[PDB]
Amino acid sequence: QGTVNWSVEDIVKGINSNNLESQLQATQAARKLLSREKQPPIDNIIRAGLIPKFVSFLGKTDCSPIQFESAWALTNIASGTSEQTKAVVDGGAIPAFISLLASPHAHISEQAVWALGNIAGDGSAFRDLVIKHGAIDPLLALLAVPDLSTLACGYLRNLTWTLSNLCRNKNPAPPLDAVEQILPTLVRLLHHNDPEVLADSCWAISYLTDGPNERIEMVVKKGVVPQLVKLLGATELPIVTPALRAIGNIVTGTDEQTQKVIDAGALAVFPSLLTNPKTNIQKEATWTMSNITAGRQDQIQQVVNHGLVPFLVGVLSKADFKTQKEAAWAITNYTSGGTVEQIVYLVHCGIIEPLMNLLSAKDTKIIQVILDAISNIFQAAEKLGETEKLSIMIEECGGLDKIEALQRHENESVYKASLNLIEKYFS
Amino acid sequence: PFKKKRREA
Amino acid sequence: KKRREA
Repeated sequence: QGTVNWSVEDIVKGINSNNLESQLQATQAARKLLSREKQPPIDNIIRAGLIPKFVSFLGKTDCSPIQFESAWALTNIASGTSEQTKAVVDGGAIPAFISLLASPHAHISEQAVWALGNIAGDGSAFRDLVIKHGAIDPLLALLAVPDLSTLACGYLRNLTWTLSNLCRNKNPAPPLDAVEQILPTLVRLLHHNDPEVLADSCWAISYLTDGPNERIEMVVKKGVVPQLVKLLGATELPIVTPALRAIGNIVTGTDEQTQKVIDAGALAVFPSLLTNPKTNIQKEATWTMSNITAGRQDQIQQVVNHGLVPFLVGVLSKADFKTQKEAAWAITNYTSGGTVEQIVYLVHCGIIEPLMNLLSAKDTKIIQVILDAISNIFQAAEKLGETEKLSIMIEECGGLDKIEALQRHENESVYKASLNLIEKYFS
Repeated sequence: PFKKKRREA
Repeated sequence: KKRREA
């Protein structure tokens, strides 16, 4: 009735009055433009000079309503482009929002957490500035209760989201000492039964395990892999997605880190992941399988044992093309590091036909990966005195018509590997 | 997960 | 042999 749909000039007139109630009503008016318009005029607000007036309102402890309205307006400006977030930061907002974390009003401390999450969420430099101003200690103090379930749901969701933005981004990664302060609380949110807190917790763990193997070790050492694998089997796709990403990041690390996810039973979920209706899940699960078949021979054997090779044959036969490209990598790694027996098993599962169908792809990376696999399969045929059998299989399915052509190919790596498979086998 | 979240409506 | 995420 009163503060609905003012113009910016009226907002300025109100904020500039020497009347705290008039400042209050024009702030609430600004907040409603910024929360109720799709396409809010963030830029006009900034150009009017209002950010530093809102930042000074954060400090009016005497008037908790204008604290809230300005905290809400600043949250929404900081949710915009990086130039918009920067205007909020340049206005002095970080330390003001950090003091508001101590507020006795929950709705105000919650809004301060939400604003700091938008600021941290902009990128590495603002993430690291928030840490430097000391946000971590009072953020974690807000979770220092015996049972998390006594906290309001939206409140705990906002905190988890902000903590996860403090773990996010990678040129550079968050300081080690920040990560070590945050990890124990993150392990605890990972056992909290609310799907949105579990989702954002797994995203946090996924950001922290992307990077060098030393970062992975610090997560894996906290003992979280079995809880991650349990979230991997959830029915909520927004949980399964970052749980899979975090697991996938872990198998890019050392053979010992890889074995922790095998030991926790991750491979039993892969039948469902590899046939998942959501193509992004299939893509990532196949990426993750490709890093497992880059493992040791005894890790290759566990993929075999769990019945997964037929699934990789299936995904190479019929998947979205980027999923097939990952299955191609999984095959090359398996054939480059597997025993001869493992490799015979692969051929017995029907690998040859779909491997050959992919040689008609117009993408040069995959063609090299596949020729690489052919040559590894042949080497194990060499070791067996069965190169005869193998060439017939390839000729019999259309392999030879395809490999011939790649002699006449506009890429050095391609025509060399193929004109050589011909010169050595076809013959 | 959207890096930045508006508080809407 | 291992490949990190894009």
